[PDB]
Amino acid sequence: MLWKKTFTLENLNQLCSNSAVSHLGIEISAFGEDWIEATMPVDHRTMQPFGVLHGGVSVALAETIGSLAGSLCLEEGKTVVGLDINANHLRPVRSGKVTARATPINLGRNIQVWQIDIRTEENKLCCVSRLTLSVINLL
Amino acid sequence: MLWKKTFTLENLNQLCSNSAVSHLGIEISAFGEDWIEATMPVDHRTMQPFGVLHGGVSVALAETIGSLAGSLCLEEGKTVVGLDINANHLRPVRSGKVTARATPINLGRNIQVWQIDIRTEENKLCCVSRLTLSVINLLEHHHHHH
Amino acid sequence: MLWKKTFTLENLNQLCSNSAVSHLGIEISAFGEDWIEATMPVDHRTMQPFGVLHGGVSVALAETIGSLAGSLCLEEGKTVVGLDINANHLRPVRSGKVTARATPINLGRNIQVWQIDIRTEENKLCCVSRLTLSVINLL
Amino acid sequence: MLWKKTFTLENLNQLCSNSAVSHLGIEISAFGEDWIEATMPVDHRTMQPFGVLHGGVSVALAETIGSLAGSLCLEEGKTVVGLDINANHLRPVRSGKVTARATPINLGRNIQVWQIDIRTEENKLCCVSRLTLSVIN
Repeated sequence: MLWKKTFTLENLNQLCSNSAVSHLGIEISAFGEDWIEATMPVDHRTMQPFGVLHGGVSVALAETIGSLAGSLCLEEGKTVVGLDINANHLRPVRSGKVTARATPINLGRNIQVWQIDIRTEENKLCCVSRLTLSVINLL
Repeated sequence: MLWKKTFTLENLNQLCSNSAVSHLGIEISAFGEDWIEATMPVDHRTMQPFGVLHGGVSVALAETIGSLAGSLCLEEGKTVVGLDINANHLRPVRSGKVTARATPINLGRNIQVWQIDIRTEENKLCCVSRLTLSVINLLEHHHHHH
Repeated sequence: MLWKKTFTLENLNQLCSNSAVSHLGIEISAFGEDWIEATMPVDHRTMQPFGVLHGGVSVALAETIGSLAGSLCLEEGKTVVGLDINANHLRPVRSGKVTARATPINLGRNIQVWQIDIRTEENKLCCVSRLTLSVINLL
Repeated sequence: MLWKKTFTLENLNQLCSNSAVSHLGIEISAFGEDWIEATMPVDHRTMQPFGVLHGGVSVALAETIGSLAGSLCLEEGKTVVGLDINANHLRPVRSGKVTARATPINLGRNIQVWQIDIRTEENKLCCVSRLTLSVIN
């Protein structure tokens, strides 16, 4: 597969425990040959005071799954550091959970670029984001 | 002065209770004639699994203060909706709380562009972000959405 | 289809004459039901001093085709205004022409979001861009 | 002072000659201890078909001056490569020339982040951009 490291969803969620990731109710939910997803509930933990998904939190989810995906595409001795991220919020979301799928745009020796698209339970696109990661050698 | 809506930090923080804002420990902390700030602690609620501030959460803070700021620059009957945001993470933060200050770049009739810079308690720049907002006429929006 | 305005590639290139578009040798080259492309040569008009395609000019191409695509998706009497754009440069390009394809992410009543991917003659992705547009009534 | 390399404006314009930069009429126009500027005309070479400055071309100018500034902040033997760039177009510009000023946000050993604000001849902000660069040998 695209991944260079071995892993399990159980282990990834264990790794993300007791942090902002688990605090937001984010869960690494599934993965394929060249994509990985995380879900996040749409509730008082992730909504703006007026009842809709908080766009800033949608970006937090995007950076989470994209950075995780990036790290899984590196051998031991190397990791990724988030350089920058951007996102367009396309529509309001007020219930259920959203699903963010991270897919690679380009994985180079020094820089990785990831695409993260977030959809509602109705499979409607609510946010599109791009993440730029720096590949560092733990030397 | 920039503001077109009256407000108090007490009421704003009350309004933000039971939301993603309060959940992250974010507090609207100060304001001036043309800027407003929000603080956020660096702890289990906002850190990555390895002890440093989560970059995504930093953007969550930036969108929070930038959007609030924009809504306060409009008269009753109008509000804002976040269109897009971008940010560069400049350095890791491992303790204390960070302060995000939102300042206007351009406040147009249909679009607002805001600058949000986040600094550590050491006054060091850890994140820079730009937020684009759509100005919505509530009356018009209702008539076309209901 | 996706388009709401009637058009021919000939007329679109005519529309772009004597502007930054023709000055950069950009040509509106092809279109499908939900995508439109423009090509641009990699030469002294578009290269960096060191012999590779100028990244800033790639963005110019992206904004050009994305903005054109957006206006063609609106009824007559309406057009678009570019609000913001971002892009990641993935690899250097030294020769040939690049092709930028614009496809919609979300087309709303007041805002449009477009995806623009630029490829080399070898069909390798050299730039990915996202453009946000404001829809305006010329009246 | 930010600059690690020695140069004159004439050198910089010579460096950018016979490229997209000179093709767009861009001229490195002035510099200070921690900032550098480039101007660009608003004419048929840089306008959209409807008479206003082409937003994409504004980004071209932004990347040009920001990338140049970044390389000048490095020791001899080192340069930069543009990783990504973003920009918000704030208002239409229909005449004269615009001036883009690049100022640093953060200069690291491997990555540099630059702010580039573009103003009209009336000193009105028409575009704001941020550029991310990678430092290479």
